[PDB]
Amino acid sequence: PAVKVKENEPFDVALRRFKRSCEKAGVLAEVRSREFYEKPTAERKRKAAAAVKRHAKKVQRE
Amino acid sequence: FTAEGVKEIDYKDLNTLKAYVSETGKIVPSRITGTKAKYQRQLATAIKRARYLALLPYTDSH
Amino acid sequence: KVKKTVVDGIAHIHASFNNTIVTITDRQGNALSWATSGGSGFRGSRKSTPFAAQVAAERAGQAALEYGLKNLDVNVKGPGPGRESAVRALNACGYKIASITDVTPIPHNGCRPPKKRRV
Amino acid sequence: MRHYEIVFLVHPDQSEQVGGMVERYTKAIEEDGGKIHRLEDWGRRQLAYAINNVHKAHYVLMNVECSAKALAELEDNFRYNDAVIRNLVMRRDEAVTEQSEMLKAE
RNA sequence: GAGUACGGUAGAGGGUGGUGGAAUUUCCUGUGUAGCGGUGAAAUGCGUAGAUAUAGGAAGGAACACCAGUGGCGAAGGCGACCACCUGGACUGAUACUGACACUGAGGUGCGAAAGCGUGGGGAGCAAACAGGAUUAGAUACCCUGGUAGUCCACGCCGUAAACGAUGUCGACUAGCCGUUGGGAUCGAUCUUAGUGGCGCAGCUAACGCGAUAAGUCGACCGCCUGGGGAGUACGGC
Ligand SMILES: [Mg+2]
Ligand SMILES: [Mg+2]
Ligand SMILES: [Mg+2]
Ligand SMILES: [Mg+2]
Ligand SMILES: [Mg+2]
Ligand SMILES: [Mg+2]
Ligand SMILES: [Mg+2]
Ligand SMILES: [Mg+2]
Ligand SMILES: [Mg+2]
Ligand SMILES: [Mg+2]
Ligand SMILES: [Mg+2]
Ligand SMILES: [Mg+2]
Ligand SMILES: [Mg+2]
Ligand SMILES: [Mg+2]
Ligand SMILES: [Mg+2]
Ligand SMILES: [Mg+2]
Ligand SMILES: [Mg+2]
Ligand SMILES: [Mg+2]
Ligand SMILES: [Mg+2]
Ligand SMILES: [Mg+2]
Repeated sequence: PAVKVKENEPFDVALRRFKRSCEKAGVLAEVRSREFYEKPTAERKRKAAAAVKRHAKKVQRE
Repeated sequence: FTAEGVKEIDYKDLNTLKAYVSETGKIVPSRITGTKAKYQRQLATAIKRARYLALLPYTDSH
Repeated sequence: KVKKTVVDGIAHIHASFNNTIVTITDRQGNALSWATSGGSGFRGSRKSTPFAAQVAAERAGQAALEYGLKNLDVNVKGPGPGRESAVRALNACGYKIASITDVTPIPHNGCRPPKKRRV
Repeated sequence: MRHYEIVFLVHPDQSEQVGGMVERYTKAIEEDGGKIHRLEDWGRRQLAYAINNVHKAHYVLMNVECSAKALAELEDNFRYNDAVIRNLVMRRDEAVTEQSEMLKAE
């Protein structure tokens, strides 16, 4: 995740573009994940719950 | 890949491989590119194998 | 006390969940000036705010004008607040920001992190 | 015998006698009944990261038809040679013989 | 019904070696100067014997980001970096082949998470026990700073788990609709096959609910239950 300031634009679009690039990369999510240790039981449980919610989200569209 | 040919995704075709990496340098999820599961697995193995030979970067930073 | 000039510095913002540390160096990684939120006199809950980071960046930039440094590149690293207020303080110090890069270190598997707090 | 595909990249300082290494390897593996099907050279490319603090290397590709003995001896040559840097051996089932990527750009 | 021979597919199935990149830790060196770290707030702790930060280099160990998915493989336990070698099974199609060669299975034999144990290596991170700081009426806890067995490897033992779908194995029938994994045929659609999911008619159930992956309708064999404690304990055997 990196940007540049090119062709004399204010330092208010470059900063926001950098923020968007960092959000797209997924930096804060990765750091928050490695903040503490998640045991495999908890990881598998989270994946199962997210899958259930994703399927319900898809089905409710129709 | 089902269009005309290519019985597999090779690690020597950098032009095709670069279409399935983000600007960071990570493999693109199949739900975005719309690629089949079998072909997505072939992408993953080819990308890792070419990333070994320094043809593709592990990370944008290095 | 002896003088040395230097142009085109690099400013490293090191932001954690508790503090922020801003360090201006040359291209070779030789630190000229630095500042911190705790050094600005905040010392506590106030230390984890973008205002403290902005003040720290202001102090560091004012220190760094001594050598010149018409230009700074920026390296942000860390998830904490003060991540962006430091940069917008640095430009207002008067430098010409060529680019910003995020250099947060991410393990691929790495060591296991500490156990979870039961709060 | 058995098909193999070897990708092999040489240190840029020695990237002038690579013909010699190719020739000696080919002879050493085809003197035991082996066979060469494709031998491509697209050397002097730029690395995506620094291996042994260099940023250039001389790439080369060869498809061989060899046995266990030739495999082991060639692997030893690559192992104890100092101008080898990196290596990859990729056994497959078909003899591929008609270009891989060459220099498509002008 | 059950097996064999022949092409062909997908896979974190198993074992033995080799090698990668990110990150942490320690150590050496340059710049540089008063803080750093942590918390609900702190304090312990680390710093002017030059810390944290930053740049270059070296050593070592363990886990394998993205791909990653109601995805896959395995009898179960379980199995995610890449390559070579050794090796088991499943799926799929046509032709040929044997001719009931089958199912279940008390004893018995084998595999079996993690913790633990024995002998010998290894030691980055994490962290029982332990020490200190807080909090508290007290706090042998939660919280913070440290930290040893252990976690890793080889061989041997242990033989237990909410070892769970709380649902034994095998075979045959009984409306449908919507996804997905491996693979065939017909003209993107249709059909078909072995898995993996969400609903749902009959039927079943005390009810919740199950509903072709039955807890419906049947057949073959096996294991087990008989009010709550005492107790999965005592004694005896192995
Ligand atoms: Mg912590
Ligand atoms: Mg340092
Ligand atoms: Mg028995
Ligand atoms: Mg164990
Ligand atoms: Mg033990
Ligand atoms: Mg003990
Ligand atoms: Mg020991
Ligand atoms: Mg510790
Ligand atoms: Mg032990
Ligand atoms: Mg039991
Ligand atoms: Mg279990
Ligand atoms: Mg039971
Ligand atoms: Mg049943
Ligand atoms: Mg049945
Ligand atoms: Mg239902
Ligand atoms: Mg019942
Ligand atoms: Mg009784
Ligand atoms: Mg007993
Ligand atoms: Mg017991
Ligand atoms: Mg007894």
